[PDB]
Amino acid sequence: SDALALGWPTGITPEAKLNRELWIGSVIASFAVGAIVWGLIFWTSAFHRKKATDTELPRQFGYNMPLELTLTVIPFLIISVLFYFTVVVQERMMHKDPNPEVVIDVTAFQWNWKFGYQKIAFADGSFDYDGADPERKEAMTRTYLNFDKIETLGTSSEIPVLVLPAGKRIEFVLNSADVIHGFWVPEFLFKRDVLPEPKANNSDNVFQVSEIQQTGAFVGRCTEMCGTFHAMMNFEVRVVEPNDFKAYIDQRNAGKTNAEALAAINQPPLAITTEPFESRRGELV
Amino acid sequence: LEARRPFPERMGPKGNLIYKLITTTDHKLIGIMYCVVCFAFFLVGGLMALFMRTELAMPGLQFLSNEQFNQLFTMHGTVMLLFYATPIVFGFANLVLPLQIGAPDVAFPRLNALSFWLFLFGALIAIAGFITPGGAADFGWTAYSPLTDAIHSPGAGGDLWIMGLAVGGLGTILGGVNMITTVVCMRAPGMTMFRMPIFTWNILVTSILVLIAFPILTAALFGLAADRHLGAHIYDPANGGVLLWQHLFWFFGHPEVYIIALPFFGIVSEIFPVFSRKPIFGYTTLIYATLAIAALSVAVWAHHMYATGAVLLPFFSFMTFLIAVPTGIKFFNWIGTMWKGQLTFETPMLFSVGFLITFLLGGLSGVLLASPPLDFHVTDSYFVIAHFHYVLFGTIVFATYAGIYFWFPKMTGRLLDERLGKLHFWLTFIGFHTTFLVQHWLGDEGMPRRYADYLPTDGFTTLNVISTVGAFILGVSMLPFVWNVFKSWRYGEPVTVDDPWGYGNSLEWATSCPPPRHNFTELPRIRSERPAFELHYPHMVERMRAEAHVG
Amino acid sequence: MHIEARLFEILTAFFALAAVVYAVLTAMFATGGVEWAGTTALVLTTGLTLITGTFFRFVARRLDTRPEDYEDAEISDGAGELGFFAPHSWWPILISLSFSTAAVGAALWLPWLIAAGVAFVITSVCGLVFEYYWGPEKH
Amino acid sequence: REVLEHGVETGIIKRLPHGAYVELHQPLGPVDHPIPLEYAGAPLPKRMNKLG
Amino acid sequence: DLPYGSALTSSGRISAVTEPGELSVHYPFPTMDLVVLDDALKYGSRAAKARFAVYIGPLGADTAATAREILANVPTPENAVLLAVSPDQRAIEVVYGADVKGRGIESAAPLGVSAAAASFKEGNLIDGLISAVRVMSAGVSPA
Amino acid sequence: STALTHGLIGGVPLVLFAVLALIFLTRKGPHPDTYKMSDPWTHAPILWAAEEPRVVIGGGASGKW
Amino acid sequence: LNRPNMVSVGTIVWLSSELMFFAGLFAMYFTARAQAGGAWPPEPTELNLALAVPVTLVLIASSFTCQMGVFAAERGDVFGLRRWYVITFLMGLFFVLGQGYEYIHLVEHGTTIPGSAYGSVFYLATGFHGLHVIGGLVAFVLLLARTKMSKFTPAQATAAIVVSYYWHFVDIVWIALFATIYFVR
Ligand code: HEA
Ligand code: HEA
Ligand SMILES: [Ca+2]
Ligand SMILES: [Cu+2]
Ligand SMILES: [Cu+2]
Ligand SMILES: [Cu+2]
Repeated sequence: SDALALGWPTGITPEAKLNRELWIGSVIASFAVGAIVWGLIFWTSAFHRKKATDTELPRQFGYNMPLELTLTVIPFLIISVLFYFTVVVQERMMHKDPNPEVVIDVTAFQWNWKFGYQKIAFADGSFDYDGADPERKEAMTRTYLNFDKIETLGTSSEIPVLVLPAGKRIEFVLNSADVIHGFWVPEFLFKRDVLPEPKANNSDNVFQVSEIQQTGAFVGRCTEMCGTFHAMMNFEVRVVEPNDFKAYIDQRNAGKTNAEALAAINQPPLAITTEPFESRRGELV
Repeated sequence: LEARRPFPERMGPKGNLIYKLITTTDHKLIGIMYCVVCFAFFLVGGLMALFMRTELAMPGLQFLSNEQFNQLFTMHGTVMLLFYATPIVFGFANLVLPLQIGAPDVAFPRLNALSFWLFLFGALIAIAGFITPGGAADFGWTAYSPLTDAIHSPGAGGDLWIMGLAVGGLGTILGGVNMITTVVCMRAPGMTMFRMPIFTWNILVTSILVLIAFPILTAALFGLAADRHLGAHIYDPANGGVLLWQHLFWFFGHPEVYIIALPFFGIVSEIFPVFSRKPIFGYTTLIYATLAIAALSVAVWAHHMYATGAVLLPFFSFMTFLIAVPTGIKFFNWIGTMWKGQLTFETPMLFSVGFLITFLLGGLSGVLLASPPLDFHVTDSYFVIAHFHYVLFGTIVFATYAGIYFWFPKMTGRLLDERLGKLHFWLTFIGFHTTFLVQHWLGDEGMPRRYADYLPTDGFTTLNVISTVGAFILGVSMLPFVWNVFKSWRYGEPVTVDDPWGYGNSLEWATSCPPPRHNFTELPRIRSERPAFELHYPHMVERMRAEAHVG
Repeated sequence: MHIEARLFEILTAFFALAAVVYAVLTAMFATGGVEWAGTTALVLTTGLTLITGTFFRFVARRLDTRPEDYEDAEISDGAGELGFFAPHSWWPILISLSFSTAAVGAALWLPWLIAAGVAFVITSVCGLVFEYYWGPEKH
Repeated sequence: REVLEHGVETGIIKRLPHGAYVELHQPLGPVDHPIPLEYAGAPLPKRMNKLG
Repeated sequence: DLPYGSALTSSGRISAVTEPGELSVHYPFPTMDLVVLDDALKYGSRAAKARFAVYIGPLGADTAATAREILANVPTPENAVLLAVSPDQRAIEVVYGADVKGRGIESAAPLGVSAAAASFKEGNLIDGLISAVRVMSAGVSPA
Repeated sequence: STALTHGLIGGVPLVLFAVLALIFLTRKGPHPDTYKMSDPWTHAPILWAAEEPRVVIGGGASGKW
Repeated sequence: LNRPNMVSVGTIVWLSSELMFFAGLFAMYFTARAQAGGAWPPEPTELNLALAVPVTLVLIASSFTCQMGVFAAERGDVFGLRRWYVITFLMGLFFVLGQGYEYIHLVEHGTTIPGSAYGSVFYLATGFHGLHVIGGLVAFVLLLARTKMSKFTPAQATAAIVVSYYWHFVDIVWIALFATIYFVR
């Protein structure tokens, strides 16, 4: 569990839970194989050592075809079971229901992020908002990029905080203005490359979480080499309650920045799992 | 009675080496030149690694900027993969392969020296990017497409990187051509294809993989240089440019890692039966497993591209599992070789056992990485770092040192001090596990790779301290080996016999130490894959025939 | 020399099967049709192994067994002359220096240095190729 | 001195019946193996194409 | 007869092997002492243009005859100066060839004997050999 | 921290090297123990020659200790 | 003749590696052909299929003449080999001049390496093939000089054989690239 997962954080989405369980099982299999083979190595090194009595060279055997085929076929069975579980889990983690409940236009530019809230459609039918802004999108035709009315631009001094509800299906549409970046939230147990033009490059920049189980604050990082400040591009996902989420959206509608709306919704105004980085190139400055 | 000298010659007279270095077509001298220059480049790469670890010891940016740290891991990875491992492969090939097949030379002795000098000068060209005010390449060794354009990373260090790689790749292709030709049509009378040792087979398949892989990298580099200088649109994201570069680069790069893996499998398969006093187990099985690895290392290139969401996950994941099977067969054969024998842990055998342990753990980590759902979490994190450092110390460090300790008497006529060898091995083992065991955990709880700086609230300080301590243990572990080689070259214990390890198997132990020019004053009657064993112990031939089959 | 050929067309068979499987599995069940970069590289890897294996097979169809391809062979069978191996030459370092001059001239985009490196390459390759064929000086 | 004492290396390798790989040397003087000639401050040939 | 792990080869050469971790040369002297003696021998014989040789071992009886026998299997016995030392019989001998005549060894072979004795009293074999070879070399000029 | 961790990185390699050198360097090697003039010369006869200058005996000398 | 010739096998394996280099270039071309959307080649590109066919035919003829020169050199006739290889050199030079002429006419019509992706891939692939052709021409000149400077040994015949091997590889690659560019489009 805690020690056997070798450090994976407890999942916060059903896909994360399933991925973590698959990782636990795979680590069990790998460590069992390692224990067996290392026990063989230590049994051969400790015993089977040239003794003082040993006078003549041992049995000069070099071919045991039956055992060769037996240990040829065992790894095939192990990789077969691993492949079955792998394909099951990787198909589960890419389900893509055709009706999302919240849509985010994640845009990565040179060392920051920008979220969109493109289209919110609650499943209970309590809140529908259409944030798609097509005039801005057409104003620069980077047609692949997506714009929105409500945004959260990350800055050198402010970590971009994404606010989402719990128990609500969430879709992320990834776009990068300039180069490849990385969308990783270590709590989702999932990450994706944020490409310049995901469609022209035959990449699937869309992925969904069925529901974020518990609310809170979670750090996200860039996990693809992008240049100078690759380590200084973190962001944050703040999962809140659905009613608090609707209140936050309504405040953001009436011309409110992220910090002001977070303060209005009785939450910390800034990032709390990560902090902005000292612009100073080092401590010897 | 016969006359001798109290001690052999320490050093040759003045002017005894330099014109040979400039003009030699001798494959043994050229192999020594690879060994020395590759080790120097390894020291430079390790210095870069120590700089990175010292910076990553504490969450603040003590002495490195972000630009400098990116330069450092880019050039460390480039130097360690392309200026140390790939050329040390051909250094060992030049050292022993003509000896192993009973040849007087390589097929093209001048093309061999050309390969070596192309190595040296391409490596120097790629490293000379630090001389530029902008600095060396600061975009990683993988050179992903949009980040490498004339816009992003516009300096000259990246261009020098590209062209130095092109020159080194040309050298590698020429060396591979030479090795294939030499193996095909320069063997001794008795030496049939199924009587060459495992090392020769591994160099043959490695040269085939080199021919398959390095022209792809050269073409990709030339397209990149076109886009950087002529403003071409090969890798422009408007087309499928970024995925084009990913596909081309990894079609190169996974064959590259198997190119630097297989010859050291051959080295350990040579060393094990000698210090085991047994024959290599599953000789034919090892040949077929090597062939299977060589064939399968060409269609799995996109297991490095899981996070892109633009590849067929099941195809590449299944092919990766399939390629994982033969390495398991290889471990089984090596264990069978060591099983029920008479083991003495002189330094090469000890290093080979270290290889077994380290590369086994690296292979387990790689199998874990093979599943796309698990790679969806652990890619680009220090888990990948730990995995590939484990497999790389498996192949190109523990087996490189095993081979150096084994073949030092054969190439120099002097022994290496075994006490310094044991001290060096234990320092290397402890330092390596100290510096790379905790990075699995460091990547599992998310710390991505290529980060110059992190936060005190990130929670990564203790494991990074352990890693930096281990890195400096690895740094101080190089002093025993350097001192041992430097003292043993001149004042090393003389070897006046053939096969100073007693039970050598292949033909390199049928000649003197060192072998004369053209390697052979006489050839034995070759009848199996261990001709020197049957020559030196002729009473055991009927034993080996009768007892070859276990059942 | 049947073994070397046979290894090469074994590689060819596997590479062709893998290339066709990749092409079919990307034509259907992929995002944007055939991938067109792995497929091309795999097809031409098949072509590489095919060329090498075909040439070696044409050589084996036209060859009586050599000592090294013949088990139960005796060293005395292989006795005789092997051929010409260059005893020494300093042309390889000059060829490498010329190609490095060209590479530096095309890394830092300097067409004059590219042309100089190309001329030096032609000269050093001429020197390498002509080395054992230049006759005695006339005087 | 090496050229004067062993003769020019012709680049030709022979495998003797007992397995000896030898290079054919062309002596620049008489043979007894050549008698080693004495250096006279003059250039020496080292390729056989240069001797005709 | 050939030792274990040794075999006759088609060119007369004897291809022998040593045990792993065992040494092909096991002289009962320090390595650096052997290096110093090699330097002494080679530089002295370079300066004097006469091959200096050192023999250590039994001489039985009639030591002069034994040393004169040992001398003749030096590569160039005529221009050779061989110093023989027998510690079991405590006998020091110097024997030199015909072409080494009137060059300076007449007065210097007893000098080398005296030096070797004055060092052997203390109990150093190699060091006495070094001193004897240095003295004898310094006592001989070229032909 | 900066006082401590720098000390760790400086000193843990040094102490590990020290202990491993004590373990592995002070051990007996394969080189044989030097001969003592008191003990009988059991080693096989040794004939070293300078071999720098590349039958009849016309001189000699003698002595004892 | 009871053994294989290693200069030939080395040339064959290196030619296979060069085929792999052109594989990389072909992978560059095929991508961005599927991204154009069917307008391939896009305007203002209009392939001059009236000068491309003649240079292809001249290259095939040069391959035939090179094989005939190999036939000449296999029987020890250095002069016939010289004649056939000079003819092959001249016709390969004509092919290079025609390629340059088509380059000029295309660049004059707004098709350049920075101009478009089609231009980028087309000039990259065709120019690298032309560089290989120029290397082959240099090899022809060097081989003719070496045949001029020594008695025509079987080593000279081997050198001519491997130079012809390189030339055959070059024009086969050109046949494939012509079929890919001016026919498939
Ligand atoms: C020495 C070179 C070398 C070798 C031999 C390998 C061998 C393997 N590697 Fe990898 N790898 C690298 C060098 C190497 N690798 C490098 C340098 C990178 C990162 C490059 C970069 O991005 O910079 C990398 C990254 C990498 C990735 C991409 C991750 C990413 O980019 O994010 C993957 C994915 O599958 C992988 C997996 C494997 C597997 C399954 C093997 C298999 O070949 C391992 C086979 C071994 C075993 C399977 C263990 C022994 C088997 C048994 C004991 C039998 C029983 C075992 C089981 C049943 C499991 N490694
Ligand atoms: C051959 C394979 C190889 C080898 C041998 C090494 C060697 C080492 N590597 Fe590296 N490494 C890679 C393969 C390898 N590496 C690859 C492929 C990358 C990717 C880079 C990229 O992404 O672009 C990488 C980058 C990399 C990372 C990832 C960093 C990041 O992404 O944030 C880390 C993490 O710790 C690391 C650590 C080390 C350490 C401690 C050593 C130690 O083994 C080094 C030991 C050697 C020494 C310590 C030398 C000691 C120095 C002296 C004795 C001074 C003398 C020197 C001179 C006189 C010049 N290296
Ligand atoms: Ca830091
Ligand atoms: Cu980033
Ligand atoms: Cu890989
Ligand atoms: Cu990645």
